[PDB]
Amino acid sequence: ISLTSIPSLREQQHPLIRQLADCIEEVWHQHLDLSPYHLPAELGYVEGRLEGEKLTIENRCYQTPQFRKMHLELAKVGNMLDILHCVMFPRPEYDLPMFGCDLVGGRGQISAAIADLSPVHLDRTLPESYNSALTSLNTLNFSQPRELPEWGNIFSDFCIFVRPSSPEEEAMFLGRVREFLQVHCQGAIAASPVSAEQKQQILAGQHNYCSKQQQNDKTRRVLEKAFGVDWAENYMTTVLFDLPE
Repeated sequence: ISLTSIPSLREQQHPLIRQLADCIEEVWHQHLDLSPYHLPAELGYVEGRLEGEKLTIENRCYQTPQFRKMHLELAKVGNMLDILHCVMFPRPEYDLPMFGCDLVGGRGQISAAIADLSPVHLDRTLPESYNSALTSLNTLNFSQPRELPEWGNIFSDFCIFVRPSSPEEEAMFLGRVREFLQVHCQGAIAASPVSAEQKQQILAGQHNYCSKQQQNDKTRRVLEKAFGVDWAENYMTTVLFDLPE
């Protein structure tokens, strides 16, 4: 209604987080036709406290003709915790996978980095064009991979889940996230809407992805500790992993 600009949280964050945020937004802008997507005013920028430390959450969302919602979340808890979270939710008329990536860190280290193009079918197949493109990519040599949890059958075979040990690995990870985004943007630009029947299915796959993510994302615990259980529940179901209707 009346707005002030302040600098982005990403300036106070681990450099890989800043670089990824800038990179995600740069690819979005370059390939897609972005409009604002509005969250309730109260939720674009969130301040709280946790063990005396300042908690900050900065949310940025967009939409396109192909994407219902493109969400970039940055969070910071004093200097104990840095988080980047990113999800792209296609419109269910489009046979597109779900792009997601997460970075968790604190203290000049990163403990967890994940990136995927997660399938919208239960069989776990991606479209053909994605398969060729992703398989064509140089296979990357990560030293400290991590095992997906058993609720993680929502992820594709290309999913990357690592703890980056060096800045070489950090750069490898960032490079790969970028490749995923480029392939995904090309995918989106080439997609035609499907029949009202296939859209019913696309809508099941997304529903599956979002419920599994709600049930299991770990930011929940952080949010509960900051704001209580209901606030955290509401945030999980209406901001982070909202059901496609």
